[PDB]
Amino acid sequence: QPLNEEFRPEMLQGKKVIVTGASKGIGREMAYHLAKMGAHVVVTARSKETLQKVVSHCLELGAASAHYIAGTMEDMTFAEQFVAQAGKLMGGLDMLILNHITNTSLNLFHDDIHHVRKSMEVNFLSYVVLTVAALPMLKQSNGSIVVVSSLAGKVAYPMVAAYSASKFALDGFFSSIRKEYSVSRVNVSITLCVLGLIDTETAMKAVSGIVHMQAAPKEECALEIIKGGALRQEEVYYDSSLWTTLLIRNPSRKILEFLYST
Amino acid sequence: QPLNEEFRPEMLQGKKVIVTGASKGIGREMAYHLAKMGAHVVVTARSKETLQKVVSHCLELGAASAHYIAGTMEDMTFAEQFVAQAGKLMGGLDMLILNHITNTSLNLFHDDIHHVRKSMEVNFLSYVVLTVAALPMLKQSNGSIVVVSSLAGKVAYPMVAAYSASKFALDGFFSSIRKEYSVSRVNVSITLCVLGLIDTETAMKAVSGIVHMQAAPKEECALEIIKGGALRQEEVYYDSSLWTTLLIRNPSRKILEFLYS
Amino acid sequence: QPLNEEFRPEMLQGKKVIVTGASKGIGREMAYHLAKMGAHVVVTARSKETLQKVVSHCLELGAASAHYIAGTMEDMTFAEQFVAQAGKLMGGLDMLILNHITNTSLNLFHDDIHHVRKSMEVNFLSYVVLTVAALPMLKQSNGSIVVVSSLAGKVAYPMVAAYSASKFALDGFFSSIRKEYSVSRVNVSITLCVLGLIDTETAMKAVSGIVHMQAAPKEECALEIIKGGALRQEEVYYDSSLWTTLLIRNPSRKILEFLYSTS
Amino acid sequence: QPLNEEFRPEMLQGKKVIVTGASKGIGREMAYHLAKMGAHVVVTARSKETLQKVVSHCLELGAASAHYIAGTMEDMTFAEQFVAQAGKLMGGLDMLILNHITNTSLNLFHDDIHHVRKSMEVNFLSYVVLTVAALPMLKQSNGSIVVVSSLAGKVAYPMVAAYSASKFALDGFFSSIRKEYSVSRVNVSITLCVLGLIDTETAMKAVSGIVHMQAAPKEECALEIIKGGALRQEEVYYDSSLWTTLLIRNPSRKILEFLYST
Ligand SMILES: NC(=O)C1=CN([C@@H]2O[C@H](COP(=O)(O)OP(=O)(O)OC[C@H]3O[C@@H](n4cnc5c(N)ncnc54)[C@H](OP(=O)(O)O)[C@@H]3O)[C@@H](O)[C@H]2O)C=CC1
Ligand SMILES: NC(=O)C1=CN([C@@H]2O[C@H](COP(=O)(O)OP(=O)(O)OC[C@H]3O[C@@H](n4cnc5c(N)ncnc54)[C@H](OP(=O)(O)O)[C@@H]3O)[C@@H](O)[C@H]2O)C=CC1
Ligand SMILES: NC(=O)C1=CN([C@@H]2O[C@H](COP(=O)(O)OP(=O)(O)OC[C@H]3O[C@@H](n4cnc5c(N)ncnc54)[C@H](OP(=O)(O)O)[C@@H]3O)[C@@H](O)[C@H]2O)C=CC1
Ligand SMILES: NC(=O)C1=CN([C@@H]2O[C@H](COP(=O)(O)OP(=O)(O)OC[C@H]3O[C@@H](n4cnc5c(N)ncnc54)[C@H](OP(=O)(O)O)[C@@H]3O)[C@@H](O)[C@H]2O)C=CC1
Ligand SMILES: C[C@H](CCC(=O)NCCC[N+](C)(C)CCCS(=O)(=O)[O-])[C@H]1CC[C@H]2[C@@H]3[C@H](O)C[C@@H]4C[C@H](O)CC[C@]4(C)[C@H]3C[C@H](O)[C@]12C
Ligand SMILES: C[C@H](CCC(=O)NCCC[N+](C)(C)CCCS(=O)(=O)[O-])[C@H]1CC[C@H]2[C@@H]3[C@H](O)C[C@@H]4C[C@H](O)CC[C@]4(C)[C@H]3C[C@H](O)[C@]12C
Ligand SMILES: C[C@H](CCC(=O)NCCC[N+](C)(C)CCCS(=O)(=O)[O-])[C@H]1CC[C@H]2[C@@H]3[C@H](O)C[C@@H]4C[C@H](O)CC[C@]4(C)[C@H]3C[C@H](O)[C@]12C
Ligand SMILES: C[C@H](CCC(=O)NCCC[N+](C)(C)CCCS(=O)(=O)[O-])[C@H]1CC[C@H]2[C@@H]3[C@H](O)C[C@@H]4C[C@H](O)CC[C@]4(C)[C@H]3C[C@H](O)[C@]12C
Repeated sequence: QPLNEEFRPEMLQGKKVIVTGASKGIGREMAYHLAKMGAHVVVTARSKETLQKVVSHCLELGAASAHYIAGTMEDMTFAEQFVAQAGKLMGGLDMLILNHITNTSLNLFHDDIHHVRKSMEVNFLSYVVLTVAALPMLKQSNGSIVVVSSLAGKVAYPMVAAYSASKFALDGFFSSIRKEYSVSRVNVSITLCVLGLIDTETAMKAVSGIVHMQAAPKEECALEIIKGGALRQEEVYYDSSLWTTLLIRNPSRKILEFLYST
Repeated sequence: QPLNEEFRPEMLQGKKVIVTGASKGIGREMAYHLAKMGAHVVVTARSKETLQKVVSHCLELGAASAHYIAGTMEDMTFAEQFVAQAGKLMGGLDMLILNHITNTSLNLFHDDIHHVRKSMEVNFLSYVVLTVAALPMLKQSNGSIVVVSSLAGKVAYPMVAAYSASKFALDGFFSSIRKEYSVSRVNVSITLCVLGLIDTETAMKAVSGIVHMQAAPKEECALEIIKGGALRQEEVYYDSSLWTTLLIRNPSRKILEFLYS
Repeated sequence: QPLNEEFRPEMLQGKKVIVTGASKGIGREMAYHLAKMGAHVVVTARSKETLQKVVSHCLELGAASAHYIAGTMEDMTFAEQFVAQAGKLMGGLDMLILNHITNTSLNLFHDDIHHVRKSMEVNFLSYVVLTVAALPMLKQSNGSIVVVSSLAGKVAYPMVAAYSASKFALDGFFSSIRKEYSVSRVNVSITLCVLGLIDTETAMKAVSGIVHMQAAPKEECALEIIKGGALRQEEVYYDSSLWTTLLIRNPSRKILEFLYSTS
Repeated sequence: QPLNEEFRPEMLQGKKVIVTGASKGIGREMAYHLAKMGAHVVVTARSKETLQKVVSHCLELGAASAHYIAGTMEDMTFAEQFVAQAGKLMGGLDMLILNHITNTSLNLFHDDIHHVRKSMEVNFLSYVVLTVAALPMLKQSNGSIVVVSSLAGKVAYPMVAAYSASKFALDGFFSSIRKEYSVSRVNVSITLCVLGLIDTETAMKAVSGIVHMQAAPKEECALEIIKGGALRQEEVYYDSSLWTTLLIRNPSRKILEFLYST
C-alpha cells in the first residue's frame, strides 16, 4: 500500500539508504539528492576513486553520513558482504536502491551467450542476492526496495536483447515477491522504476548515432525514483513525454493479478 | 509476419522438429501431435526410459522419424551438443520447440537464490544456448522457434517468483531478437506461447489444495502451440477462459514498439 | 470542476431543486431524498394525483417546502413556463434534475416514426428547453444541471432504438455545452448520470427473466444522482455491477476532448 | 457480418445508390466515385442548380444512370417520397447513403431551440424517415445503409452542441437497429462513418480563424465511405491522423454489447 501523501525531502532525513551503481549517471544523482535530504548513504560501484569523490560531495551536500564500498556486482559474495557492511556503517537499512547494470551498448544479438549470462548475473541475480541480504534489516525498519528498470524492461526493443531479458526478469521476480509480501504481511515496499531516455553520459554515448530522441534530465529522474520509493509506490514511470508513461501502464495485467488474489 | 491462411496438419509433414521437455506433459503431447502429422521429431528430457516410450509411440502414430537424446538442460554443453546431434539425425531443422522447465512448485520465496539461479539457467539460459546452436539450421530452412511460456511470464503471481523471473526473461529476450530478425531480414519466426492452467500431471499436483481453477486439456494446448508456430504467429494464448486471452494482450506495448519502429 | 469534498446531506439543506418525472421511480426517490435533506422541492409529471402523494410525503420527510406543477413535457411551452413558475415560487433555483422520459417499452423498431419523434421531443428537446429556461437562475446561484441518462445512452441495445437516440442526444448536447460553459466561465455544473438496471416499477415490468435480480435499488440510485450533482461531478455511473461501471468509462473520448480543449 | 474480401470498384457496378446532401462536399465526391464505378445514382439536396451540375459530371464519368431530385429534408413528406421516386428511377435500391446536414457553424449555444430542433429534424429524423422508406427495397437487394457521422458524433466539442446531439442520436438509433437486424435476421448492413476534418468548402469556411489542423481530402474520404459501405463494415473511421482513428474506437462499448448479446 502506497502512502497517500505528498512527497517531502524530509521523508529521507536520517534514513539509511544503499545506492548501487552510484559512481555516475542516475545512481550518482540519487546519492546527491539523498545527501541533500540528510540521509545516511552507502554508495557502491567498481570505481573506487570516483566513489570517494561522490562520498566527499555527499558529505558537502549535508549527508548524515556517507561511505562507499567498491566492488563488482558480478561477485555474489561481494554483494552479500557489501550489504552486511553497509548495514553496519549506517546501523540499519531503510531503503535499498538497486540501480547498477553491466556495460550495455546497442548491438544485434550474435551468439553472445557470455553477454546474456553476464547481464543476467549483474543486472538481475545480484539484485536478488542484495535483496536477500538486505531483507532482515528492511523488515526491521519496514523499509523499501527500489528496483531501477527500463522501457526495455516492459516492452521489446532490438539491440538490447540480453539487457531486456535481465530487466524483464526483475519485473517478474520483484512483482511476484511483492505479491508474496502482501499475503505474508511483510511490511517492505517494492518500487519498480521504468525509465525512458535519460541524459546520462552512458545513454548519450550509446544512442549516438542510432536513436535521436529527447533525453530527460538525470537529476530529475533520480529525484522521481527516490520519490516513488519514499511514497512506497509499486511503479515509477519517468520519461520526457507524459504520453509515454500512459503507454507503460498495464491495467489488463493489474486486473488479472487482482482476479487471482481474490 | 504470420502466414495469412488457416492451419493444415500437412504444414508439419516432413518437417524437422525438436521438442524439449517431451517425456511428459505438454511436451509429450506436442511430440505426439507432430508424429500424427508425419513430422521428423527429436525429443529430449533427462529420463531415457520415458523418452524411449515417447519415441516408440511417435513411430506408432506415424512419425517420419523419431529419436531421443537424454540429458539435463542444466548442462549448457549438453544443450549445444544436443542441437547439433538432433540436426545431424534429421538432416536439418525446421522448428525448435523450447518447452522444458526445471522442477517448480508453489512456495514463498524464502531466500532461495539456488532456485532462482537454477530456474534462470534451465528455463531461460538453456533456451538461448539452444537457439544459438539451432539458428544456422533454422536460417537455412526459414524455420521457427517456439518458446513455451506462461501467464506467470506476463503477469505477477505469488509463489512462483524464480519461475516468473525466468519466463519474463524469455519474453524480453525472444521478443527483442524477433525485432532484430525483422530489421536484419532473418526469416526465422519466433512464437511465444502464454499458457494458463493446463491439466498436466505436474500442474494438477502443484495446484492441489492451493488453486481451484478449471484446467485446460494438455492435448489441445499442445496442438494450439504447434498451430501458432506453424503459422508463424508472434504470440499464442491458451487458457480455458477466452477472457484471459483478452487480458494478456498488451496493445500499449505493441504501440510503443511500433513507434520505436 | 468537481468539489474536492465528501458529500454531506447538509449540502442540500435549503437548496432550491426541481425534479422532473418525479411522481414515481427514481424521480420520486430523488424528491424524497431531497425532502429528507431539507431542500425546497418542486416536482413535476403529468399526473396531479400521483404528484400530490409525492408532495405530501416530502413534507412529512421534512422538506423546507414541497410543491408540484403538473403537465406534459411534450409541450415546450409548459416546459418553459414550468421552470419560471417553479423558480418564482422557490425564489430561485440551485439544481435542475432532468429525469422524465416518455413511456418506453422494449419493442423492435417498426416504422413508428411518431415514437422516434416523441422520444426526441420528450426525452431530449424538453431537457434543452428546461435548461434554457433555468439557466439565468442557475447562473445566479452557481447551480447545477443533472441529466439522467442510461446505459442505452452510451452503448447500443436492440428494442430501445428511439430511446437510445434520445439519450445519446443528451450526451452529445449536454457534454458540448459543458465544454462551452468551461470556456465561457459559466459557473453551472452539468452532471450526466449513466444508469444500469434500476428496480423501478417501469423497469421491472419492462425487463424479462433473471436480469430482474441484478436490478439496483432505486433509493440508492436516487441518492447517488443527487450526490454527483451536489459534488458537481461530470458523470455519475450507477449499476449493480462494478465491472459494468468499468466498461462505460471512455478514457479515449476524454483524451480526444482534452487534446481539442487547447486547439 | 462484413464481406471477407478486398474492395473492388466492380462491387458498385450496376448498383442502385441514393446519395443525400450530394450537391457539394463529401456527398458530391461520393456521387462522382459511384459514377466512375458505373453505378446508378440518384442525388439529392435543396439546390437543383448544383445538383444538375453533379448529374452532368456523373454521366460524363460513366454512371449507368444519374438523376437528381431537389428538396429539403426538413420536409418528412419529401424525404419519404424522394426514396420512392429514386427507387422508381433506378428500378430498386442497393445502397442508401445518408449524408446531408442542415447548415451548421461554430457558435456558443444561446437559447436557439429553433436551431436544435431543426438540427434534430434534418440531421437525424430525416435519416430515420429515409431509412423506413428505403428498407423494403434494401431488404429485397440485401442492401446497405451508410450513415455519415462525425467525431462530434462520438465525442463532445464546444460550439457544435445542436449538431453533436443530432450525430450522437444517429449512433444511438442506427447502432440499435443494427442489433435488431442481427436478431431479426434482416440482411441489410448499417455502416456508421466517423469523420475528422475533411477539406469540404463548408468545413474550410467553418474552421477559418478558429481551428488550425490538417484537413483530409474529400475525394479519398468519399471513397473510404463507399468502400466501408460496400464491404458491409459496421463503422468507417476517416481522419488525417491514424492515431485519431485509434482514439475513436470504443472496445469497452463493444464488450458491453457483446455481453448483452450473450
Ligand atoms: N540512462 C538511460 O537512458 C536509461 C537508464 N536506465 C536504467 O537506469 C540505471 C542507471 O543507468 P545509467 O545511470 O544510465 O547508467 P550508468 O552507466 O551511468 O551507470 C551504471 C553504474 O553501475 C555501475 N556498474 C557498471 N558495472 C558494474 C559492476 N560490474 N558492478 C557494480 N556496478 C557496475 C557503474 O559504475 P562503475 O563503472 O564504477 O562500476 C555505474 O555507476 C540502469 O539500471 C539502467 O537500466 C533505463 C533506461 C534508460
Ligand atoms: N501445465 C501448466 O499449467 C502450465 C505449463 N506451462 C508451461 O508449459 C511447459 C511444460 O509444462 P508441463 O508440461 O506442465 O511440465 P512437465 O513437468 O509436464 O514437463 C517438464 C519437462 O521438462 C523436463 N525437465 C525437467 N527438468 C529438466 C532438466 N533439468 N533438463 C531437461 N529437461 C527437464 C521433464 O522431463 P524429465 O523430468 O524427465 O527430465 C519434463 O519432460 C513449461 O515450459 C511451462 O513453463 C506454463 C503455465 C502453466
Ligand atoms: N429504471 C431503470 O432501469 C433505468 C432508468 N433510466 C432513466 O432514469 C429515468 C427515470 O426512470 P424510471 O424511474 O424508471 O421512470 P418511471 O417510469 O418510473 O418514471 C418516469 C416519470 O416521467 C413522467 N412522464 C412520463 N411521460 C411524461 C411526459 N410526457 N411529460 C412529463 N413527464 C412524463 C412520469 O409521470 P407521468 O406518467 O404521470 O407523467 C413518470 O413520473 C429515466 O430518465 C430513464 O431514462 C435509465 C436506465 C435504466
Ligand atoms: N467536412 C467535415 O469536416 C466533416 C463532415 N462531416 C460529415 O460529413 C457530411 C457531409 O459534410 P460536408 O460534405 O462537409 O457537407 P456540405 O456542406 O458540403 O454538404 C451538405 C449537403 O447537404 C445539403 N443540405 C443542407 N441543408 C439541407 C436540407 N435542409 N435538406 C437536404 N439537404 C441539405 C447541401 O445541399 P443544399 O444546401 O443545396 O441543400 C449540401 O449538399 C455531413 O453529414 C457531416 O456531418 C463530419 C465531420 C466533419
Ligand atoms: C531511447 C530508446 C527508446 C526509448 C523509448 O522508446 N522512448 C519512448 C518512445 C518515444 N516516441 C518514439 C514515442 C516518441 C519520441 C519523441 S522524441 O521527441 O523524443 O523524438 C531506449 C530503449 C532502450 C534504451 C537502452 C537500454 O535501457 C539499455 C542501456 C541502459 C543505460 O542505462 C543507458 C543506455 C542504454 C543503451 C539505453 C538508452 C536508451 O534509453 C534506449 C536505447
Ligand atoms: C492456475 C494459476 C493461475 C492462472 C490464472 O491466473 N488463470 C486465469 C484466471 C481466470 N480467472 C481468474 C479470470 C477466472 C477463473 C475461471 S475458473 O472457472 O477457472 O475458476 C497458474 C499461475 C502460475 C502457474 C504455475 C507456473 O506456471 C509454474 C508451474 C509450471 C508447470 O508447468 C505447471 C505447474 C506450475 C506450478 C503452474 C500451475 C498453474 O498453471 C499456475 C499456479
Ligand atoms: C437491463 C438492460 C441491460 C443493462 C446492462 O447492459 N447491464 C450490464 C450488463 C450485465 N452483464 C450482461 C454483463 C451481466 C452482469 C450480471 S451482474 O450480476 O454482474 O450484474 C437495460 C438496457 C436498456 C434499458 C432500458 C432503457 O433504459 C429504456 C427504459 C428506461 C426506463 O426508465 C426503465 C425501463 C427501460 C425499458 C430500461 C430497462 C433496463 O434498464 C434496460 C433494458
Ligand atoms: C476540426 C474539428 C476537430 C476534429 C478533431 O478533434 N480531430 C482530430 C484530433 C485533433 N488532434 C489535436 C488530436 C490532432 C491534430 C493534429 S494536426 O496536425 O491536424 O493539427 C472538428 C470537430 C467538429 C467538426 C465540425 C462538425 O462536424 C460540424 C460541421 C460539419 C460540416 O460537415 C463541416 C463543418 C463542421 C463545423 C465541422 C468542422 C470540423 O471537422 C470540426 C470543427
